[PDB]
Amino acid sequence: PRGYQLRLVDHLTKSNGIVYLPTGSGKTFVAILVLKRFSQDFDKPIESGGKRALFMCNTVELARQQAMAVRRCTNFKVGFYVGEQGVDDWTRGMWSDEIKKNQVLVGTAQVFLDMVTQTYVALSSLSVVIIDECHHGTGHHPFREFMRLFTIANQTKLPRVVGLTGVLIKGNEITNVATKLKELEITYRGNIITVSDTKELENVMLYATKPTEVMVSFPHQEQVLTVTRLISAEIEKFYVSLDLMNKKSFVKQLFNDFLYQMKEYGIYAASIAIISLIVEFDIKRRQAETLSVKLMHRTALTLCEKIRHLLVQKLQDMNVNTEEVIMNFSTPKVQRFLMSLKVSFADKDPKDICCLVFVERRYTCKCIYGLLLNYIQSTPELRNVLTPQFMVSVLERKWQKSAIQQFRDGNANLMICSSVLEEGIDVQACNHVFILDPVKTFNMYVQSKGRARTTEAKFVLFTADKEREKTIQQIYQYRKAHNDIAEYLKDRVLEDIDPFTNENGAVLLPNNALAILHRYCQTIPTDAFGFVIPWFHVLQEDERDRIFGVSAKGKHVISINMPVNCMLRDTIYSDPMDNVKTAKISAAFKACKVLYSLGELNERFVPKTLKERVASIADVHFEHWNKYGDSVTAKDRTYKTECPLEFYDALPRVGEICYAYEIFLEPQFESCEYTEHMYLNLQTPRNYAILLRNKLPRLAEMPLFSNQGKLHVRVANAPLEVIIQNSEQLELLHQFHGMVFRDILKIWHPFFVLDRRSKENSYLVVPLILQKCFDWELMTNFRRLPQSHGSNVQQREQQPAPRPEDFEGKIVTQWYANYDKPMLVTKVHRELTPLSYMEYYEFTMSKYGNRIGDVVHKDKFMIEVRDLTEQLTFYVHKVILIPELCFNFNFPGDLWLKLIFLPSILNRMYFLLHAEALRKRFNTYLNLHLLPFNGTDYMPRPLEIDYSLKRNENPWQKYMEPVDLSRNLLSTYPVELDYYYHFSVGNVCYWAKNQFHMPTGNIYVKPLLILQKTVSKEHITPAEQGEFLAAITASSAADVFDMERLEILGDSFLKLSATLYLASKYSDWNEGTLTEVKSKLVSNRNLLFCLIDADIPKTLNTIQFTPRYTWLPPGISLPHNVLALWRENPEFAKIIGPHNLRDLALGDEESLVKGNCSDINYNRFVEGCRANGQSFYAGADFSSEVNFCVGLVTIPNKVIADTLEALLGVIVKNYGLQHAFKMLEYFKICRADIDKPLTQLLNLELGNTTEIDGFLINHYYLEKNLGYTFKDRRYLLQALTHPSYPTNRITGSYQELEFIGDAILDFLISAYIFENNTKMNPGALTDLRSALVNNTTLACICVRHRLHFFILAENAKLSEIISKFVNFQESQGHRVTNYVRILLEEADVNVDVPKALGDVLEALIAAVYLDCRDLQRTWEVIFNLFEPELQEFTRKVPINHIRQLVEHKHAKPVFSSVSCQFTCMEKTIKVYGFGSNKDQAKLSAAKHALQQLSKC
Amino acid sequence: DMVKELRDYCVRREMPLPCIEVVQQSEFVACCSVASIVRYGKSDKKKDARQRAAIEMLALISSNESMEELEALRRKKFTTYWELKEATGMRLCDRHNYFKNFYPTLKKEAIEAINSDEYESSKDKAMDVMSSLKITPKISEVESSSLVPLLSVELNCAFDVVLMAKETDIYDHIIDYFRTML
Repeated sequence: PRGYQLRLVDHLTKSNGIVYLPTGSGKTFVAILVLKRFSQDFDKPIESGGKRALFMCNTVELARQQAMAVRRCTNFKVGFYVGEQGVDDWTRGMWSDEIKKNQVLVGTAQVFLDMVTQTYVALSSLSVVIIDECHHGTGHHPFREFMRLFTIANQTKLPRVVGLTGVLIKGNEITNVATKLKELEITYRGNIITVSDTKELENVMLYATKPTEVMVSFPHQEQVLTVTRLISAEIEKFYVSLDLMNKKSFVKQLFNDFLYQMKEYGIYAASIAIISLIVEFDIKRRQAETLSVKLMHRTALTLCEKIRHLLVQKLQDMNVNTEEVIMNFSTPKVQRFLMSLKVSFADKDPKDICCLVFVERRYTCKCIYGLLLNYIQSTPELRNVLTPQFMVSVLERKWQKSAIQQFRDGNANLMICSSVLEEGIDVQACNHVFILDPVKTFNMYVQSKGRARTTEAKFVLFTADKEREKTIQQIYQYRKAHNDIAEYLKDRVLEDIDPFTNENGAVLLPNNALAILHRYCQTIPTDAFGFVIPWFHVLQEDERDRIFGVSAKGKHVISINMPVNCMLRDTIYSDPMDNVKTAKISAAFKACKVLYSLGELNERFVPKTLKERVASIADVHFEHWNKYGDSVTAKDRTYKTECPLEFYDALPRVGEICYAYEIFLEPQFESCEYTEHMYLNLQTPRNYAILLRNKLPRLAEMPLFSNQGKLHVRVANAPLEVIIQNSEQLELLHQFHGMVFRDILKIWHPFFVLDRRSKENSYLVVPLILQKCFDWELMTNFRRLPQSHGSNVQQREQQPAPRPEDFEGKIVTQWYANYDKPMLVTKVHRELTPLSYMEYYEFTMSKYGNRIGDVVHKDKFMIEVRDLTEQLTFYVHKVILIPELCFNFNFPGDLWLKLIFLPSILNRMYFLLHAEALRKRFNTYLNLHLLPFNGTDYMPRPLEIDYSLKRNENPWQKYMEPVDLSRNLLSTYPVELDYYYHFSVGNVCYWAKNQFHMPTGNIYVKPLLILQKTVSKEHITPAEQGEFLAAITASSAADVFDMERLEILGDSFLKLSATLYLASKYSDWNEGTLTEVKSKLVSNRNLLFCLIDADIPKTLNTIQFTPRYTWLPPGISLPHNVLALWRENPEFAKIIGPHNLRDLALGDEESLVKGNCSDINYNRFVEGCRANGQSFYAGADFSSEVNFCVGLVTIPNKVIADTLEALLGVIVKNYGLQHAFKMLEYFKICRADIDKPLTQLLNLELGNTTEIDGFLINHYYLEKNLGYTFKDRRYLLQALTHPSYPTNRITGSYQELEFIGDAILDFLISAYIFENNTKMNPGALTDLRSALVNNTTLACICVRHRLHFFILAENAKLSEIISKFVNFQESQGHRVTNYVRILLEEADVNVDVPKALGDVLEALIAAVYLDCRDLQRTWEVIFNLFEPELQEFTRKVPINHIRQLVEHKHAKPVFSSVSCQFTCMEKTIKVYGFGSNKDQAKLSAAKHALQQLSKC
Repeated sequence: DMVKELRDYCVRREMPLPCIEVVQQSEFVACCSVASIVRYGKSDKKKDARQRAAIEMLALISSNESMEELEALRRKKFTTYWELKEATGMRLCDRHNYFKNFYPTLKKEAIEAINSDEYESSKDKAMDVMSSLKITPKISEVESSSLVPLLSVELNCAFDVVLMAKETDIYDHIIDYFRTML
């Protein structure tokens, strides 16, 4: 049901009004909504149909409060004409110019009495006059004189008068309520309107049950005490002395108040009042400059202290907080109250009892709180059942807010409240309402008796014996008044069709039609604030006549206006019927019928769930899911691997041509002592070559690394063409291949055998010598590297003397105490000899006691050797010795060094050839396969390394708040009294400017290149080979690049394209249905299935390069017999494992000439496989170890989706958006309509002047702040319309445009960040992107650019939650501080950040694009809006809250697997974390904890 | 030695006793709440942080011994934490006992003098009362309507007692205040 506020606003729109709202302070929201319902002409000039509004108030201070309120809550220009501004003596000229600038003229009744009385501003010019505190306007009053102005002016052109009042009749005038109320109605030309007494609003005047009532008596003091007179005389002496002065009045008032407190509330209570006066006088003495003024405040204090000394001394006759000291020294009034409190509150249930005591003044409250606390504490009967508090300078307000809440929460049982002259006490229904000081006003009587709300509750009133009769009389007069106001206000309060059966045969009934409409309204996407419901409206005679003939002349018709979130937008007019009921029932039936026809209700007449809507489009868009066996309507995978096409069937034959692409390794370092062995050798012209039957494309230039330095590898583009003329030359090539991987770099496992069948990876590696040719002698001699046999001393004698040339560059190993460590003879040290001492014959002999014999040669050269690295992986960034002992393989040094780098060039090339294949395919599809930079003339660029990758509200906090001196008077240490002064002065911690003004200061365009490549085909650049290799390289591979950076642009673009496609294809849907289908069209599963169908997952670089344990070398495979068995039997394949494979131990013929394994070995193998299962380590997944053997990989379901996104990214970056769109139909993500091409998605239709302009009142300022001027302002209107807006039937909500907007923003921001933040890692880029498109970063900008003044809504909650946020941010500096990020949002289920503020910014971005239809102009707005936050966030990226919690130095996150435990000042505190999804839930829990940690 | 200095300004200025407590493990935050005013100083060591916080508490409490010598003569104030060790400060309510909280001996002379009526009791009765209580009067004129010129007498005490009255009766009000307070 609609809240009282909205119903009041409807009634006021229909007719004149006097809104009597006793409680709830909702007058302001109603004033603001009425002002907005009559603001369709606040833009036109008065010369031709312009109209302006007035907000007349009784007092200038009240007028300031109402002008500030209007500016904060509205987009209307507000003038503040108050008499003190010399607003008098204004010529018609001036009152003409000021009605031209301002629209809602807020002022005092005198200023406007003169304005309207003189012919300055006619009543015709006004659309709405709002009169605040309308009770005051009786008899002779500016309000009443204004309404007589109305009774003389031309009729049919008079404003809508809306008076507002909280007190219906002025105080003590209670004689003839009925006549006064009738007169007030006649004055404001319209009936009073008030709400009933229900749960939502407690009406004081219309409550029925009356509490039990008591009147208590107390006699006059028998003797006035002496200290009362003496203290009184001393204050008289002071008054005479200070009269002779030079402020003075205030010092006097405080002393006169003290006197009142002393006489009426007693000697004891004075002892608590004098402490109060001392505090006040000291604070003030400090707050001075003139010495003489300070002198007055010092002499007063000296008197106050004499008083405390005196008043206390009297009590001392009997700490003096004892019961028997408060009892004996107290005016009989307080003695009665203290006893009455004690005897009544003897139920002793602290939670049960609740007592309100009302007192006359503010200082009284202070003193009586004190007396009550010290009596209760000292009284055994009341202590522990009664806890007191007092309700009556910025800091002062906060303390009272805590006190009011304490009573409402139930910590405090008693509340001492001062007089409520024109306001309602805002506390819950009490139980025993006591009134210590006599009632002086009707408003006091009604507001007080109001708090006692049950019959069980009591209303007790203390009066003296003498005044008893007169009070008994006034209470009867105040009871008769209540019963009269009540009846008058009782009158003025805010209070068969045949069925239809569908084809199925289900029956819709006209009774349920409203229930079904309400369920449909609960389905459409709504904010946390609440659901929206249809708006009914009975038609007046003129409308009924215009819409229908004599048919509805005597009959009633009601229209139903569905919410804009609902598909139905046209008003449905009901059947012309006899009753108001058959109007509403018929309207509902007609609406349900139209909704059913529009397919928004099931055949069973119940609104369609998200699941049912998804099921209809599941076959249309998600068909591929079926083959893989998982359907959309409710880990990792093992893929095969394929060598590139050039490496398949590449084994060179013996009658055909053979292409040898020589590999040229070029060091890119500086020669030193360290690297001289590296430079010269790598650049030697003895390079190896890849020999294969198939030709190779132009391959890029890869960066390899080494201990010494980086070096660049360049496979030569031209192939030397050679024909093998023999079958034994082929065997020479094959044996040399085998011996490199078997010996030079050990990559041999027992199972490995030479693969003489072409199959896969069948290319060879061949030595090349100076044109160039295959080295056939190196091949013969080194079929197998010889063993380091070593020798004996006698045997060493016959060896020929070593020759210098023999060991110039060759490779040697030391025979003494070592096994197969090869080392390079950098230079022969011919000059020095073995006999020479090292900087030596002995040195070696001693080092190897028996291992070395006496050297045969006393004089010979000594060889210098630098050992060779043992690592075969290269992607991530002077041992002179005796010659006789070392073993000399005759192998060239030139090749041995280069061949160590071979396994990592060969792997990189496999993946680079896969990359060129993808390049060619995509280019061919996008039909860019002929551009001269993409044709046969394509010359690729070197792989570049990504260096970024790691591999390479108040200011004071809680503890600084001063103690309330008022609530703790008798135990405040003098030190605090000083702290309070400085803290309050801050030493320790407008009408010429429009509300929509953007402050000119620093808080805290260059065109996107992708949007230039999109418009102009000249800017298009070649999709490179290194880019596709990065786009298939997973991060786990530990290479120099990855798919992570391209994946950010690819994900952003895939989300934009899916949004634009779904918004254009299905433009009758809600954000709810469109956002679910999108979040499921870009989901990992859909993308995984798409990539699997495109065959891309087999060609992926995802597994690390451990060249020895996880790599089968080219032309070397498992025994063919075993490989056939692995594939033939799925059952044995499972048991075939590492241990079994290593035991095979093939040798000689088995591992060389003959491929197939011997039958005996096969038997040994199979028995082994059975044994594991039948014995131990059975049912173990050895799949990781033995997968590398059969050519299978396990890739997660994440890497596949990331690869799809990265390929999309490559295409976007190099070719712009139109060529990229084509790619989405290649992967079959977006099915393409024949009528609408996919490429033209940008220009596809994603989708009276005077009426539209009415809603947009100051749109010039919106456009000036946004930076974009709207041509078609229907887009502006839809961007601003919240779903809770009943007057905008031209367009829809902001919810349709936000969908399109969050994609346009995400894509543009991501393109910008990619292009400009290339020194930031992909993780930091994901964090910066997620922190720039947040819903709290958008809400800050919306408030900063003052665009929230134009949001069209009428929700109470939203408007309060928006105002609390805007007032938070206005102090924060309009910057995205940490605090704003920690604030709860709508998603994290109490909301501090309203979601509407952010959706409206996204919608304005969407609207900018639809009007301009140019993503370049949409960027100039987005950049100017986000320029401050892009600069700051790039300087310091906002971390995930998880990171802030985990990285909290003092706190220790303890998430539950989501309750989080933390340490604040080392106190054990756990706050439960809630969230539908664990990943989102983790963040949400962090945020809650982070606020809690700040809470401390 | 900031802890000692803070403990001292607290005991000397008649402020309450400071209570320092470090609670966070990790590297130590000291919460000291001399008189419901709590300031936090955090540093690497348990003992080291305390020192920093004590400066912070001291700075705020100090911001708000020539004179003290005299007051020490008229009262039993300890004057050092250690002196307090030698063997719950004044609240705003109990400052009214300044002159009254004084050494039995000086007052007993003043009580006798104010009660005794044996001399030229003009300003010789008032001077006697104050002179026994080691009091110096800073007499000064009023600043307007000086008929029988008023005198503003200020006494040299923490209480900041200033008395104003007519020229003839300034001398009687001094006598009266003193009588009531003692």
